[PDB]
Amino acid sequence: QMNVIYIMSDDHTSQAIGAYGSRLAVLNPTPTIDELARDGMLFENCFCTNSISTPSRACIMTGQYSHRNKVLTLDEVLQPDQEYLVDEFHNMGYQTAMIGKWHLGCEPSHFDYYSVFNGHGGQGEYFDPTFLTSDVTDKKWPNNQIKKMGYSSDIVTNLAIDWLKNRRDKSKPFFMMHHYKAPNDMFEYAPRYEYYLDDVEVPVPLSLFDTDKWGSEGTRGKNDSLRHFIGTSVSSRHEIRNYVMEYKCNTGDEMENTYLAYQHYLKSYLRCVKGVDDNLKRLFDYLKKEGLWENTIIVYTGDQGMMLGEHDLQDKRWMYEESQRMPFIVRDPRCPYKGAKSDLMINNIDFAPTLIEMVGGKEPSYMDGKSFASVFEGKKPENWKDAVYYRYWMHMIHHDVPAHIGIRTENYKLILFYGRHYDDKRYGQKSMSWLKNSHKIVPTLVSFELYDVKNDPYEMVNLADNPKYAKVLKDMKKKLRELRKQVGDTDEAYPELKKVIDKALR
Ligand SMILES: O=S(=O)(O)OC[C@@H]1O[C@@H](O[C@H]2[C@@H](O)[C@@H](CO)O[C@@H](O[C@H]3[C@@H](O)[C@H](O)[C@H](O[C@@H]4[C@@H](O)[C@H](O)O[C@H](CO)[C@@H]4O)O[C@H]3COS(=O)(=O)O)[C@@H]2O)[C@@H](O)[C@H](O)[C@@H]1O
Ligand code: NA
Repeated sequence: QMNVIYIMSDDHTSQAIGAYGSRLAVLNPTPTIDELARDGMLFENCFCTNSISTPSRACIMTGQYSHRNKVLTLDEVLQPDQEYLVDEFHNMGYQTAMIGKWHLGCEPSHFDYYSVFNGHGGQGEYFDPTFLTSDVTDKKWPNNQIKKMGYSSDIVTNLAIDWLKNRRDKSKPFFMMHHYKAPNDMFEYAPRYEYYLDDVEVPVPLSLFDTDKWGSEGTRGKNDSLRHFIGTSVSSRHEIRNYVMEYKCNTGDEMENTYLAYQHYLKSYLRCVKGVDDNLKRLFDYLKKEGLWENTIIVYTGDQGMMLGEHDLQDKRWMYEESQRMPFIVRDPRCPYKGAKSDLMINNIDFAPTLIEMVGGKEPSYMDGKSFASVFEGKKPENWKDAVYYRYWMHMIHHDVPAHIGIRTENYKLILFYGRHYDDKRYGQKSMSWLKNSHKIVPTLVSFELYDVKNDPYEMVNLADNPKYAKVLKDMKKKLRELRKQVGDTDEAYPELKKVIDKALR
């Protein structure tokens, strides 16, 4: 029976992995992960269904869409009763371990062992983190706390290794979720990486300085009336929260300021990536010397992508390619296609069924996702989807990103910005509640964006208003509407949203 280690890093986006060949690949940002890929399978078209941490982690644990599992935003929590992935591995006879960032709000009580970040509401701290652990038994969760000194990524690795070495019943297979809190948003990298990339310019995306054909009234207002209101930015564009502000650039030329903020942003981020890649080398070295390399399935992914200055955007939440796509790599020592790529359209909701089937189980029938385990034996799964659904619910909060739904096929992406919050109490409250002068949560404009992702992979050119694409628009609207129905995301419980979205979809 196969062991499993599911490795997931916070906000580690596909641009920031060498094997995915972005403009950043020339920097060799992840040699260890690229090596994993060279001896594994790399998935080109893996998409988050809702790109923030807690909802994506709920989708992963439950195999269900946000609207089914009900963890819509960062404001909602999982129930322990919903820890279905770990329940399914328990039921197959595995010992189970949860290591690192949990961020699901409830106790990981369905695990045999856990040791998870508790500080700053589940995000944990980059230095001297505290953890909650099933080993502290004289206190009840969430007060069963320990503290460790030093850099968080190194400690996370140490927790996994210590469990493997001293705690696991070596007579049983194990299933472990190993979640790094880096690189995250903070980007508080370890001091040993201080001069990593000091002498190199990070490739800059053209879209950081040119957004001429991108977006729509839903993301910019009419004639850019909302250009300083929607979408936190790298440049000074966003009037409340941007990296020119945060990094205090003041050269006298705003374009220069944007450039320097991009450079600091990216260098800090990539130093955090480098910490994770180095720690992965430690982990894999241990697994190999312990005799576990050839009987352990290894997954490496990130909970969602992240905008690294593309279109002068930051963070995630958007359904734009860099935020929607998750890097996803699987090394199954049994799989013979080593260093292979798969273009299958998959979602984070498909992770649990696939893993379960990979070890001999059956894809759970109460899950929304399905198992593509057959790809590792060289067969496309039966009747598999050729398009993915996306919905971001958390209207405006934190980063002034409007709520939207969307469909992405192999050729086109259609986004519908509906600009509403599902809890109308929120209207009028601050989007960024720690800021005296925050914008307020208000309804934004309704609009469509259409991208040819085959010919315009960087989503530079919104096509929705080009008469040459009217039929395409029509077809994609039909598909969006039908997909929304197939997945049961029809908004009966939120009639305001239902009215707006149904009207927009003709
Ligand atoms: O998807 S992720 O990868 O997890 O990234 C999401 C994240 O979202 C925003 O940051 C918020 C995020 O970390 C969230 C937890 O999921 O926590 C929010 O901060 C809250 C608390 O954790 C903080 O401690 C702080 O509140 C305390 C406050 O409770 C106390 O009264 O006083 C304290 C004094 O130090 C402090 O004010 O702030 C709250 C804010 O909560 S709220 O925004 O929901 O109303 C994080 O802000 C993004 O900003 C981030 O970039 C990232 O996208
Ligand atoms: Na994240």
